[PDB]
Amino acid sequence: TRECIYYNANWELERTNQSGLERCEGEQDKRLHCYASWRNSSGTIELVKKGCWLDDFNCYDRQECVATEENPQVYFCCCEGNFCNERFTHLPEPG
Amino acid sequence: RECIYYNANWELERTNQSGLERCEGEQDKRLHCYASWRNSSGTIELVKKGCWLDDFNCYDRQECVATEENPQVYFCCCEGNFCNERFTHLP
Amino acid sequence: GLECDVNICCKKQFFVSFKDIGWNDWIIAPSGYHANYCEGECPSHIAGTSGSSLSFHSTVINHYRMRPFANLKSCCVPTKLRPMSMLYYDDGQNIIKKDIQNMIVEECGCS
Amino acid sequence: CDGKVNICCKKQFFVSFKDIGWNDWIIAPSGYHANYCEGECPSHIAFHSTVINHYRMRGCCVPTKLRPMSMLYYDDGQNIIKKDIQNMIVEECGCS
Repeated sequence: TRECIYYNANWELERTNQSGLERCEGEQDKRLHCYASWRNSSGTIELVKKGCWLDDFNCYDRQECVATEENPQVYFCCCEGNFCNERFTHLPEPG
Repeated sequence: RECIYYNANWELERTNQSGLERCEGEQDKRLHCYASWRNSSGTIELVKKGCWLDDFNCYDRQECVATEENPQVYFCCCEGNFCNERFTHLP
Repeated sequence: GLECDVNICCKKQFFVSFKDIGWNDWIIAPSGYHANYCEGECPSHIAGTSGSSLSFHSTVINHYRMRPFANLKSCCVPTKLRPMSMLYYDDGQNIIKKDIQNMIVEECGCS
Repeated sequence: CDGKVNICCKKQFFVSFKDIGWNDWIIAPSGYHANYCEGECPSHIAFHSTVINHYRMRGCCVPTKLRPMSMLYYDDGQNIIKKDIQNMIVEECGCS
């Protein structure tokens, strides 16, 4: 099924790895997505988390990971498809 | 857990007649196999074999032993892999 | 507490014998099961709270509450159920083995 | 639901995090349809299900089915956490 890129900046306190893949689980009917999140205050990206994300209509049929909020403090994108969160961009939209 | 699978009613149910079944279960619970059969004056006719979710009736049983003495259709369950490959009646 | 012995919402141990309700003519196995049920009072001990303090869902309702959910009441209900295998005769008298969801009440809590 | 009986049923309700005050700690989603059950039980109109109600004809309105949801949010120590929360979205209601 669905594999996603996995990143946890908080690996230390939760006890995970920092970097990998994550294999997605979700019961029969439902979609499975990938996600990324990051900061960017001053031009330099600071990864927060990447991983699997449960069935969510805001992710339905998005093949690339594109954050769409106007001007967030934390950027978030979600997508469908294997390793879809390998790359991520920001493409703001009115809101 | 894995179990012997058998389905005498395979045609109508549109399954395979025989094989294995890998059992799946939630997190905190036991897995069991079952068998079921008719015994019509000295001759066994298999009804169904497969997996069986947690039931107390099956607990710490290595053996598949019939629960009842003279029912029209006999049932046993057991714990462990392929413990429903053969079975027995009560006394 | 959460398991019963006449009190707060709790889980009551109960065994249903299919022979006792007439269903042993269509059910082959099991001959009954521990269905259990929930019973008891739904008190308000914890300030700033309706029912379960851990449920996001009822914390959102609870928050939207304190500014069209005045009319709401809390019962003692199942919070966790577990499936059971059954071997039975369907209404054409074919023998079926099925995993039936939501058969056994494993835990109770106030809604 | 029905204009004639007060039956137990699912009512829609979208949660906006920016409305309630929760957008400062919740990054994603901006919100969602956290429905709710209202109506009157037991049901006379329309499997524990049946053992119950069948012992009942002879002897509350609540979520009978729910969807989990992922959330990215700030925890108490100001760290970003992602959790898959159970029982967030009522899909169906019924009488206990």
